[PDB]
Amino acid sequence: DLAVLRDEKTAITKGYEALIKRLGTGDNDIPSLIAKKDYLSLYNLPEVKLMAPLIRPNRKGV
Amino acid sequence: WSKADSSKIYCHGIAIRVPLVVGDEHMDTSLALLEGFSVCENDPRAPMVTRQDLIDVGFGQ
Repeated sequence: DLAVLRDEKTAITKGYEALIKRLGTGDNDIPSLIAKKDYLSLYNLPEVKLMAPLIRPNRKGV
Repeated sequence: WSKADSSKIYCHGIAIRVPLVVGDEHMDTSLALLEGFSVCENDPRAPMVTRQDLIDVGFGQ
């Protein structure tokens, strides 16, 4: 209610928020994976999968 | 060169002639300015840019 931004920047911000909320404790989270050096399992998180549609599609691979 | 005299091509002021005649073959220059773009109707809202950032643009933009 106390906001003036549009759905786009708000969606980006909420995606970042969720991605940070995954910064907690417990396996399947990014800290444990870093400790195990499982840099690959991060790519398959669900949060990046929800923020992906926001990426520029014509240059998302690069 | 310029329109209304399209049958001429200046080279250091030396006017040269075209062996042909055209009234529309030249009128369509929407693709002779940039490579993968096309001119469109004027819009001040659109932001000014350079030749480098063009690579990171999308469509309908």
